[PDB]
Amino acid sequence: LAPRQVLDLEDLVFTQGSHFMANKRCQLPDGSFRRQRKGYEEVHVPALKPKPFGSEEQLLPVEKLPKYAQAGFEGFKTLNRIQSKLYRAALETDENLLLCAPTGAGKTNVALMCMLREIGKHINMDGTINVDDFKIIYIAPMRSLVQEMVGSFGKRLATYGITVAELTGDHQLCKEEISATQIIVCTPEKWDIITRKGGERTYTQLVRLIILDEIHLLHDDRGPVLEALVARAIRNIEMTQEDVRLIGLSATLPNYEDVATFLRVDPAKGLFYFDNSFRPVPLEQTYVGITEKKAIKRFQIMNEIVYEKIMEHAGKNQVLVFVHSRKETGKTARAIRDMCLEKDTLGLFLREGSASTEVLRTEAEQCKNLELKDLLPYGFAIHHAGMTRVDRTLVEDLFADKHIQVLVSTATLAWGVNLPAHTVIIKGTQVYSPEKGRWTELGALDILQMLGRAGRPQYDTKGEGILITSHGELQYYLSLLNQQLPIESQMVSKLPDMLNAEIVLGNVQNAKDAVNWLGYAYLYIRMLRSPTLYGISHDDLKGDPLLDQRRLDLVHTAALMLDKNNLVKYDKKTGNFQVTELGRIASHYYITNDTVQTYNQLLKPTLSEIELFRVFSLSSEFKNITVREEEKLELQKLLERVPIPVKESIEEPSAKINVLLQAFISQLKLEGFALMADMVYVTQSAGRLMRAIFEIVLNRGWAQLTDKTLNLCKMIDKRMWQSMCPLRQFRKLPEEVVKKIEKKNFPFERLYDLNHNEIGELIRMPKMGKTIHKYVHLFPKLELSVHLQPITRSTLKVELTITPDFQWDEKVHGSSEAFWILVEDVDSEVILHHEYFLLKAKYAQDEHLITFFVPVFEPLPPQYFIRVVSDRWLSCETQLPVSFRHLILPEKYPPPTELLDLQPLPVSALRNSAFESLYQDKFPFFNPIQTQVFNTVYNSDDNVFVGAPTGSGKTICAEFAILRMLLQSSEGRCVYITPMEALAEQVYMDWYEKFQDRLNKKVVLLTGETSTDLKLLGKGNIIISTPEKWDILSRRWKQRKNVQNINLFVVDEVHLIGGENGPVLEVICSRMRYISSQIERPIRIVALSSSLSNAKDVAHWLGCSATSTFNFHPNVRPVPLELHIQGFNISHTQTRLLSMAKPVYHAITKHSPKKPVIVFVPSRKQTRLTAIDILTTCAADIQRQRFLHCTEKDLIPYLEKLSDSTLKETLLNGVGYLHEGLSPMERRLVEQLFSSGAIQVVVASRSLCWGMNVAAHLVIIMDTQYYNGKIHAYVDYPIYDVLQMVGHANRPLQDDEGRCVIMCQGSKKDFFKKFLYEPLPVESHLDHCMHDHFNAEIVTKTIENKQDAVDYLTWTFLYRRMTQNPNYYNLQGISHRHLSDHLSELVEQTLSDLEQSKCISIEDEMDVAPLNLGMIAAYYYINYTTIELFSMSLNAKTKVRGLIEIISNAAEYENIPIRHHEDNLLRQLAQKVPHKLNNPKFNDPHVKTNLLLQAHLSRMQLSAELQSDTEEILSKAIRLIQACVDVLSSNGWLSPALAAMELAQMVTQAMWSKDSYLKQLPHFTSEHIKRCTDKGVESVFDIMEMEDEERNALLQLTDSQIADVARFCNRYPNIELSYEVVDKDSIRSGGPVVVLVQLEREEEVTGPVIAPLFPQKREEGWWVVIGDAKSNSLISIKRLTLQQKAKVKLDFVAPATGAHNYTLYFMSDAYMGCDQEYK
Amino acid sequence: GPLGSMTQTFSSKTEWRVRAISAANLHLRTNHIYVSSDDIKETGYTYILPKNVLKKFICISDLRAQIAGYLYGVSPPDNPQVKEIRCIVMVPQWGTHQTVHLPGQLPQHEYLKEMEPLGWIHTQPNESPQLSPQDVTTHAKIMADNPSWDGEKTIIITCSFTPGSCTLTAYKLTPSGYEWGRQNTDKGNNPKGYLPSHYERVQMLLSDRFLGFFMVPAQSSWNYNFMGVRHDPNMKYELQLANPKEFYHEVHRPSHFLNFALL
Ligand SMILES: CONS(=O)(=O)c1ccccc1
Repeated sequence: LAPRQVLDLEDLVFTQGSHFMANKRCQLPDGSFRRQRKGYEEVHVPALKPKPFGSEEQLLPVEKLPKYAQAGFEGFKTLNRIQSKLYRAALETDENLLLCAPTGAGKTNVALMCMLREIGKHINMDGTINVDDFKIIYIAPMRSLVQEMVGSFGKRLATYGITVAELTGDHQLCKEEISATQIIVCTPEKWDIITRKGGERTYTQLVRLIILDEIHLLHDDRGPVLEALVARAIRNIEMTQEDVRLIGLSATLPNYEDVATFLRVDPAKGLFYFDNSFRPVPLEQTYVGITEKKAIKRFQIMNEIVYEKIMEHAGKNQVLVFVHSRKETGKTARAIRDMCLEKDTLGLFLREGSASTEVLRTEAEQCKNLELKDLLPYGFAIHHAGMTRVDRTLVEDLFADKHIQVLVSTATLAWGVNLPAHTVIIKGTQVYSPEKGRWTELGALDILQMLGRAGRPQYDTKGEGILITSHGELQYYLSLLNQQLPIESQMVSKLPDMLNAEIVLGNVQNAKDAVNWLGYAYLYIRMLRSPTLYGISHDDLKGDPLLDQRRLDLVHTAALMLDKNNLVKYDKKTGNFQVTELGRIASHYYITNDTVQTYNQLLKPTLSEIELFRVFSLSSEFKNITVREEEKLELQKLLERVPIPVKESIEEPSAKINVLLQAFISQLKLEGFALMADMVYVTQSAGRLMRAIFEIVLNRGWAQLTDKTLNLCKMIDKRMWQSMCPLRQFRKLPEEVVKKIEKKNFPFERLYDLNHNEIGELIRMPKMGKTIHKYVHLFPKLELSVHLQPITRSTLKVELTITPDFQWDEKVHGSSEAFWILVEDVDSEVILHHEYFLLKAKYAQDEHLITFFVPVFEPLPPQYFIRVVSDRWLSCETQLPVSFRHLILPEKYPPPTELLDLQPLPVSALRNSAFESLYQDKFPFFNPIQTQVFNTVYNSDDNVFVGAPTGSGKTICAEFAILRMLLQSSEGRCVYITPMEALAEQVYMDWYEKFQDRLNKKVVLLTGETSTDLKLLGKGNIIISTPEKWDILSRRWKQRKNVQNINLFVVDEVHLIGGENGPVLEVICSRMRYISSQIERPIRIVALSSSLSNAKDVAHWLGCSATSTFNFHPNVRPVPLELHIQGFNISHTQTRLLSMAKPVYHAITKHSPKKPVIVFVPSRKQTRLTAIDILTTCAADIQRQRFLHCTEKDLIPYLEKLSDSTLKETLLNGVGYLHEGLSPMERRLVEQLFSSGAIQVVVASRSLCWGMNVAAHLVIIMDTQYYNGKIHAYVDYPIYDVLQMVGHANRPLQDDEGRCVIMCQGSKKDFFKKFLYEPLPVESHLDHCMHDHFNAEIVTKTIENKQDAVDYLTWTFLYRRMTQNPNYYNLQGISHRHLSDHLSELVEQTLSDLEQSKCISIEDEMDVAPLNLGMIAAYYYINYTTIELFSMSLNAKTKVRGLIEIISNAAEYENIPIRHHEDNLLRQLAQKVPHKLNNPKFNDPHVKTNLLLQAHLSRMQLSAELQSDTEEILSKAIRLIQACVDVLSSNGWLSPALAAMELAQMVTQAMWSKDSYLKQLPHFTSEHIKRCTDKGVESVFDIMEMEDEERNALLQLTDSQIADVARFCNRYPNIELSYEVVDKDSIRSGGPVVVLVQLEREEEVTGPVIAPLFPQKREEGWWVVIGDAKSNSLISIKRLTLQQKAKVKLDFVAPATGAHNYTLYFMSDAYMGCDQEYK
Repeated sequence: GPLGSMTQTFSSKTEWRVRAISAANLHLRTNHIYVSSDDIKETGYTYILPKNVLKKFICISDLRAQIAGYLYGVSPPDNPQVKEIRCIVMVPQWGTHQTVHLPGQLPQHEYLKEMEPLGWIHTQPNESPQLSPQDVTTHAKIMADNPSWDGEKTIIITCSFTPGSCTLTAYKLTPSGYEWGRQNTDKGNNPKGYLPSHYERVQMLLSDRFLGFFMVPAQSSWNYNFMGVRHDPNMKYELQLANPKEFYHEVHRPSHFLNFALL
């Protein structure tokens, strides 16, 4: 709304805070009266009578509670009054509640009931609590209250197994305390700062219940924190439509009905108000208001008043006296007792002869404290926060035992200990407020609590509370304590800061969001009901009835303030708010907005300590601090001595603040009372203010100031300067020895090279030489070393190895130690790279490898530095100079192949009508790259390399070579490899069409199953495979003729040799080269690639001559690419994504307003959030549905097919999204809508970037990192993924260009410019992945000695690159002897590992041979470490379920980065499965399948994306099982092998051994099983032997469903068996036992296995196993594939003459129930 | 005459605080570095000082107490008459406004073994038309004790604090200057025998086209001006490859941080 006004917020503030009194009059209970005395007035208010148990409100017995909740009232008989009235609302409903009652009336027990209701929601059927399904937040105003609540709640709920805890001020390591806690107890501010920070799968989604205790803090200057929490919670709730219950606990004060509106309490269901007659003990009140103004006379008046009241209670009642300074406790108790002595009244307290005297006298002798000494024997005591714990417990136990007579204390007692007293006196209501910089009145919460301690719940018949204050405050305290001080909103002051926090979170993105947010504030409710109180005329209100305009004005004002201070960029015309990094820091560090403006203005890279202290001292948190005349001499004394000079005078506050901080760090004692409290305030703030400064200068890269400010953070925390002995940080080390060490100036570092003796001698104290030596080596210390790996001449990869070099001890290191790794330039001025490093206790002895990139230039600079500095320990750092004097840089890369300007090639150039029919409907001409390479591809047999950007049509280039192959050889075999299975599937579709359909050849896609893949290879002309599927096949090329007789080998996306799965691709390409050299009929190779800077090395490795090497660079893409890389300078991920949301929309409207757009986002969740946010933005553009290009009615039939409603809404507005969690049908529907132009925008998760069948005009890549849950860290997108994403901006048949915007963190921008605008350098990583391949080559006898292994390596890409970029591979030169030494070293390492693993043997240290274990690993394509683990764990009596556990723990299984919240679901799966599993550990990627296998097996559940997960796991399971079989079979054991075979069956059919076979049949269930048991049939054959009518009747099934049953029954194995023992008589002891077994199928079936729950299509496998179960002995075994009839031999030795009866087993790997036994 | 009417109390206002405040502003001068070119004829060697280490040298210095670094370098591959200064070495030292006190031991480190010593650089508070007699004496005594310091190749660069700037000037000794300086025992400002012909100006250029580096002591820092008692002409030291701390850094004045701790 247009005519906004700018308001003065300061003129709307209630300056008195909680002392503001909105009521004009105070009415007093009947029988009150006012007495006059010299210089003061007394007001007396009598005790109230309890309401006399009207309404027959009986006390509810714990019996009639719900049984789950009775345990929470163990040891109670009934409820008390208030809980009985609150029971139904609290325990039997989820209504939000507000309870008003006098403090001490029971409100906390009602909160207990709400907690019990919540806990009840999470009962298992075993009675336990799923403690991981929920969090409860209990917000309490005071820290001492937090602690007491953690204790009492924890004891009440321990029977439930529930953990209650508080949160530490340290959260960057201790956020596991949130994960461990079900009931979090904290202050408003703590929960505010925690929820201000938006993270990744944080636990705020578990919050179901929030209790706001003492919610009348709303009236305090702290109250706005509660408003922020409630507005944030309610808006989050509506955002996510998950309910969260809110409970408010309040004193009884006016406006409670407005508090209930604020909490969304229904006044008829959840509002309960109990007046002060419900106090547990009636209260006679005395108020004493002094009229004297002269301080001197006023203080003695007060002391005479307290003495007279004391005297009224001496010897009849204990008195608790509350004062407001720890020192005042002693001074006041002393004034009173001195007056008693001088007046001779001390005998009234301490009677002579009474037993209480006798009890006191003991510690009246002992006396631990000094003031306690002077006062304890007289009957007086003090209590406060400078005293010990056991002194305080002394005071508490003594007072509670009715021994102390006069206890002087402070508010902390009132909040933190449950110690009441008959008489309470509040001695003055003035308290010194450092933050206000002056004396003010005590807060109301404090007053209420202290007077709530008057009267003890069972001893006293009444309490007597006496409040002494100044006369002008009488009406305030009278109002507060008699239900009449109204609760108001203090929010107007804090509005800019609160608004920024919501902008930073993304909850408020424009002024209308902000008006909506303000509508949930307590302020808004109060503005509506009392407008004039808040600066609004009654006629202003009538002209603006929902205060829309006034809220707009307040929001506008605050936003302008935030914009002036650079926290926010505020667009006045649109109302939009743009987050900034400085705004984020202000919110996340809880800093006021003026302060971060000061910091932004004054922080410079050149600042020294002097100016850094000055900057801190100008923070606005300190703006009320003044320099008082009386403080000026002492301050001057400190100034002239401070170690950091102060430039300004002691007239200015900032100099006092500076000096106070420095005095704190030096641990100086000050004398002035004001100076000490001011120091406390300043230094309590300093930690988080200085960490904010640290984060600012670190992220700007300011090396020296980053160092100075991290040091200052640590000096504030440790309370010492750098110069002090770092050993002071071990609190246990006695100060004297440390001072002795310091006196000697020698370096602490010297201590490392000494021992017990020399250490004792150097400081000349031998008695300590040992423990010093201990502490020296507990001091955190890290050794560093680097491997420099040049990428180009201007980019260097660094692998940093961190080695811990100290002894860990949980007593000083906790469970982790954090460090900053800072990579700094030549001058130590710029931080080129940095990152956080966490050393966990469990890895404390392990080396850690970190890898990062830095820029370099020529001429090379002298050196960089790597500093690793502790985040917490002072003088704990290691710096490694990284010299470049010996860095070997790779050769500058060559120019690209020139793109010749040729006549576009018509399709007719194929000179073949059948061939031409594949393209002539698609286009008339081939593109420039196809035209350039065509002659070489199509008219020569030369090996070809084509390097070009994704989207350049390289696939057609390979088709040219295939068509040449088809003209040379009628049964030519082309094998085609691509690295990604999704690509393989797409190529399969397209080429099945081109070459099978219109050309009548055979196209096949390898599946991964050996024998069927061999059949595909034999009959296919085009064979499509991913790399591992061709690796396992081509390993056996010496015995597979179809592998050698390959005409054409095409490898696509060959630049991925440099990425994560590159080694296997390198290996198979190298093998194809080696074969082609061994068979003298060369295999033509064609390699396709993204543009490569070192293309010539790939070409040369693959045998491509330089005229056949086409090495094009990115600017040749046939559809020109307009690439824009846009940097975002925000280091926190969720906030950075927020800052990207609007630019996404603006990029669409600028670069592609009408043409299709793909937005890639980092996560599944973000796809939906960004689709919604785009829609929101185009609605606020008054351009809703601009992305919808078909009509809604044409879209509805589509929309019905989906299960996601949100997806339906967004799709209705022209925006789709794609993420892993969508059913394949849904994904296809969205892709169809996108490609048919019906919807214009699709948002896709990054993980789909390889398997999308859509393309766009514009691709937006929104951020370039994703969260890895395995390692709990953000990972950069591989450059390969980014190139593949950019490639989707390519529509040759439709666009004149493609456009792409990459939005990335600013510190990534340079990297992308280097590796997207230029061709890509790739390296090998085969040297990190050698063992399985060496092992395979030893099995097939390609490697028979160490020389063979070196020769083998010479065929690799690794070998070529070693001469081109030696330092990358850790060579230090390229000489042939360097090469030979390096290769020999690598060979010796690999073969030694394989030998230790028992995969191979090594004889005469030269010759290698395969061991049967190596042969198994190679045959089944299993990692050698996996098979070693198998060889270990397996034995002759491992249980089946143990097998499941073994197999789950195998290198093969590392696939889960999503779910930790299903760890509890698996915990309960452990009970559902009969697996008596051992070691109930949890949460591993391998520990999923430990029982997620069984989740598949029982058919237990189909669930979520885990479905996809299961499909990969099952993929590897059979092989792993078969390996175990093989292991057992070789050992000689008969039983566990058969167990493994039946487990193969189990996995295939998804059943178990004890379960019923009938579970195999389609459309079956348990009821059918018990019916077939009732008839007496238990076999598949049984079902086959039935009459068709009776068959159809027994099953109660549909016709088509029994047709499914019939197809299964007609492929079920029914094999006739026969055996013959060759020469059964003529069998001599020692000779051969040739047993023969002939098997004949009954109908030679030709389908694969019927196994719907198993993913891959399987062929049927069999084992003919002759053994004797007499002793777990297997004697002969053969695997077989049976087609129709098979004849199988088995050989065996006959040791000695004797009993000769053997058992022949026929075991399937696929079906359960066909396992035979003959003799 | 007021014994009692007017009493006043002295309050320490110590010297080094003001100088620390001043030293914090030194970075401003690194934008205004001038080299005097009043020499002529271009005959001797030409010295090229990389700006990065010179700026750092200025930033770690003091307005009133001189500091010194040792110069190490080489000639470009094909110009033997050009000396490129590649490294400055900071060693334990203290200074006055008129001279610096260095150990007798020269830098020894393997990492320097491929360079030649080129002399030394020092700051001084004010420009001067002449090379001071203290500099001549210091250079001549170094050469007398270290034959690796060639009189035709080792220079003194002076870094003078001019208005808002620094002015650099480079000199070398002559034979007669060596002979007078090596026997000169008069540390004052006007010792007998001192002559303008005991030195001559040499050509120096600043460069941004390469970068120098620093070496500093391995276990101490270089600045002993706050603990001269711990400094000794005969002290020995090893070196490390790292950048020097500024003059008033806490590690240079630890007694200020332990003594304040006594109130
Ligand atoms: C303060 O808001 N943050 S929260 O308490 O964790 C919350 C999460 C979800 C719904 C409601 C509240």
